[PDB]
This record gives sequence, structure tokens and C-alpha cells, in this order.
Amino acid sequence: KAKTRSSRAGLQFPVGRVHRLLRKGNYAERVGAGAPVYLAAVLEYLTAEILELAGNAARDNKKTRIIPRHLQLAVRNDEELNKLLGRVTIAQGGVLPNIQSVLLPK
Amino acid sequence: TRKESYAIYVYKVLKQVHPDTGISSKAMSIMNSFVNDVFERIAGEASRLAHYNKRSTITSREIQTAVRLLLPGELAKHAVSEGTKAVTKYTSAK
Amino acid sequence: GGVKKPHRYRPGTVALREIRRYQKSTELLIRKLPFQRLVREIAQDFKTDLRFQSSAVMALQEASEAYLVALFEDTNLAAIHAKRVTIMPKDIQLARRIRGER
Amino acid sequence: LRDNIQGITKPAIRRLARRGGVKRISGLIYEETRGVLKVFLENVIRDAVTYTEHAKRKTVTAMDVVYALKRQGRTLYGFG
Amino acid sequence: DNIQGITKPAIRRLARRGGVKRISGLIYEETRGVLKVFLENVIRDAVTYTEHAKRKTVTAMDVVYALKRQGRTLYGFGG
Amino acid sequence: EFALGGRCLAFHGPLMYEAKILKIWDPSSKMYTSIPKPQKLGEDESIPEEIINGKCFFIHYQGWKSSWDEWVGYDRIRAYNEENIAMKKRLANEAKEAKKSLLEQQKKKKL
Repeated sequence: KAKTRSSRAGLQFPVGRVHRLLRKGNYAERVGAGAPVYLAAVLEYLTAEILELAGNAARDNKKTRIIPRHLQLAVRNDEELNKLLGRVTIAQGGVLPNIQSVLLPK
Repeated sequence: TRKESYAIYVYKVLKQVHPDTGISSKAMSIMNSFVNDVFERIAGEASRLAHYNKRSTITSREIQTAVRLLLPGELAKHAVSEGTKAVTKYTSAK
Repeated sequence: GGVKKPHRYRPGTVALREIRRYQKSTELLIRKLPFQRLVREIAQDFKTDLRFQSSAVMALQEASEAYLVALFEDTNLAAIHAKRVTIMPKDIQLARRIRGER
Repeated sequence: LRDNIQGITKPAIRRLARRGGVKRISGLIYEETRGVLKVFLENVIRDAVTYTEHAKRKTVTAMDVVYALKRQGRTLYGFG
Repeated sequence: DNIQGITKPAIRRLARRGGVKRISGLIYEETRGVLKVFLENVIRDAVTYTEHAKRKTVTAMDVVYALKRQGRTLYGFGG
Repeated sequence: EFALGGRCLAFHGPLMYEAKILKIWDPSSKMYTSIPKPQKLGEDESIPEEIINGKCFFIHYQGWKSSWDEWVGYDRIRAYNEENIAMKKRLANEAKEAKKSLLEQQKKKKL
């Protein structure tokens, strides 16, 4: 019986894969055991906050499945995810709806 | 032919968050490229840090100095906290 | 006596209406085939007979519309900067004279 | 082919600018913009035919396009 | 208050080097806040780097290193 | 004369307007012919009874939308010929004189 490293760490993202990748990435000569565990831990978090915010967006537009648009809202509405994904252009996102105050009718 | 990507993993964590919500495939690819990109940025900064400090190994420490150098503002604190409790559970479960 | 007059929305109402229409659309604007060709002649100059996937084009577009809607956006702020609602070629220029491509 | 820049029709350059939240597009913008589309699409496509040749491939791939956009800073999610 | 140490004539000197001929009076105090928040970005990263070397002193090398991260490389001080 | 799809000039208030003849109505057969074929009036289709005893034409005003499309009899419809075009010019001049009188009365109102 062989268990996975993710269940040892309590995660859903793969810790094993993120080790290989770290190794073959040659980011550095030697990689320790806890480095892929921490990275999988941070990646799942960032994948979660973004998925939550997307879930908050979708239900609003009363759509069952998340579609690429819901992911732009989530990112541009939030002021953190927007600095992170700030020079990133998501597919089929549109833009945050916004019109300037001087362009409004009097 | 075998294509490695984070499909089932992000789906799982999605049900962990929302066990009622679907996902688009293109939107998936958005998620997969996004986690790949942030992984590249966190791992690269780490590699750099190390090469500056004349070290040679990517300790969980570097990934932190990194997450706190890349992820902006609060997104960091909550990243660290979760990474530290994750590696704590990894060492507790050995 | 009473002569008719067609119902015409005042200059700007149709404008803002299609603004709200288009800021909810995610669909691409520049049409595909017209764009695809934009490249085959913008590439023929870099390498001959470079085939292109039906996804490279879609990508090179999504990336273009995204670039342009950003620039227009800073163009507008630049147009409002001079207290005007008309954008001008100088604006696209001030904007780009500050992103450092110029 | 040749001079297909005119394919990005004014009706469209507008729709984009409309997307960008502008209300009055002066003329003399439709020409400027198309010029900006042709400096951007240039660089990206150039950095993509260089990537294309390096791989000794002929088919400009969408994969290359994304890598090219990255170099210039405008990363694109949705393709790889 | 150490911020008010960035004096007006100094901000005027920066504008002159920047080619500005008439500085509003309300600029001076806007340039402080912008200055602070920027320094407050570099020096932050300068120190993350510092407390990664377990060094307690900061170095100019760490400063240009934090600039490289932000994006604005600085030549002339090492690295 | 009058043809399906042909030009015509028609009354509309005091003035003349160009129109397309889309349907031709025959009062005796309670029927009209249309363009993309004899057929009767539909469920939502009706003709005013002031003209329905005379030969009617369903017409569409040029430069104006389909909400202005209407049935007209020989009183309100004329063939597109040079006499009708000339009196159309004449009534356009009458409308121009009415607009000029509007300008004169408003400029006297300002004074």
C-alpha cells in the first residue's frame, strides 16, 4: 500500500508533479522535499481564491458552469488578484463594465 | 500523446469549494495556464534568491521569501499561512 | 399643420446604449477573416509561406483586441484630461508616449 | 496579401473603442489605430516567426504566439 | 515628518531636471506621497531579500536586486 | 400606372412622399397580391373602410421605417410620373415657405 504525498500534506493539487517540474525546470541544482509541498499549497490557494470569486460572479449571472468571463470579473474586481494577474489578458474576458462620470448625461 | 495538466486537481479543489458548480474547458485552460504561470514566477524568483545567497537548493524557505516577494499584499499572508500549515502537516505525517 | 418628425435618439444616447451593450459582450469585435488576412500579409514579410493555425490567429487577435481596448481606455482618460469627450490622434500618442513604446 | 489593414473596418475600430469606453471617436483616429495594430501585430508576429523557424516548423503555431506575447509582456491565458 | 524633509526646492529641482517650467503648489505634496509609496515598495523588497540572507544589514546589492524585481534595473552599484 | 414594387407618390398630410407598392388590393375579390400570388387579408391585417371600397395599395415610405407602411386608395396614391414629381416639388416649396414663415414668426417673437 503506497499513499500519495498530497494526502500526507492534505492538499488536492499534486505535490509529486510539482516536484518533477521543479526538478526538470532546473530552477536550481537540488530541490528539497518540502519545497514542492509548499508550492502545491500556495498554488491551490491561489487557484481557490480565484475559483471562489468566480463562483460568486457566476451565480450572479445565473449560469451553472463557469465560463471564461466569470474569471475576468473575479480578477478585475479584486484588487489583489489584479496586481498579480495584472499584465495578463484572459481569454474572452471583456472588460470590467465602466463609464466615466463626465460622459454621463447631465 | 499524454498531456500533463492540472485538470482533475483544480476540479477537485473546485468541488471542495463549490460541490455544485461546473467549469468550461476554455476556462479550464485559463486556470491551467494561470497556475503554470504563477508556478513559473514563484519558482524562478526562488531560483534567483538562491543564486544570490550562494545556496544551491530550493528550500521551502525560498518559496516563501518568494511568495512574499511576488504575490502582492494580503494574497501573500494567506498564501504563506496555508503553505506553512501544509508543510507542517507534511512533516507531521512524515 | 402638424408635420411629422422621426424618433431619433439624441447624439450620445445611442452611443452610451451600445457602450453598455459592448461592455457586456466578450465576443471578439474585429471580424475573423478580415483579421486573419491582416496577418498573412504581416507575416509574409518575416517568413514566406508560413502557415498559421486556426488558433494562432484567434490568439493573435484576442491579444490584439485586448491591447487595443486597453489603449483606447487610456486614450479616453487622456481625452478627458483636456476636458474633452472627443478622442484625438494626440491622445493615442500621449498615451503611448508614456507606456514607453514611443 | 496586400493592404488588408483596411479589413479592420472603421465600424470595428469603433466597436473596440466603444468597448474601451469612448463616446466620440474623432476621425483621424481610425488611421492612427490601424497603425498601432500594425506595430503590435508586427512585433508579436515577428517574435513568432522567429520562434517558428527555431523549431524548424513552418506552421506558425498558437503556442508560439503565446510565448511571443509573453516576451513583450502581454501574457495571454487560454491557449497554453 | 522625515517626509517633509523632501523639501520644496528639492521637488522643484527634480521638476527642473524633468523639464517642468511652472510647478503647481499642490504638486509638492503629491510628490511626497508618490515618492513614499514607491520607496515603500523597493525598500520592502529590499528587506525581504535582506531577511532571506539572515543579514540584518541591508546592502546596495539588495537594493538593485529589489529594483530588478520591480522592473527598473539600476546599473552602477553592483550586480 | 401602378405596379408591384414600383415607385409612387402619395399624400401624407399636406405633402408628397415617395413609396414602394408592396401589395395591390382588389375590392371586388376581397383579396390582395403581394411581393416576396393572390391572398385574402390575414388575422392581424386590415384596411380602413374609407378606402377599402376603392382599389388600395399597401405602400412603404422611402427613408422611413416599416411602422409607416399603410394602405392608400386612389385619393392618396398617384403614379410616379413627371407631373406628380413636379407637384411634389411644388408642395416641397410650400413646406419651405411654411418653414420660412415659422422662421419669420419666431424671429419676430424674439424681438
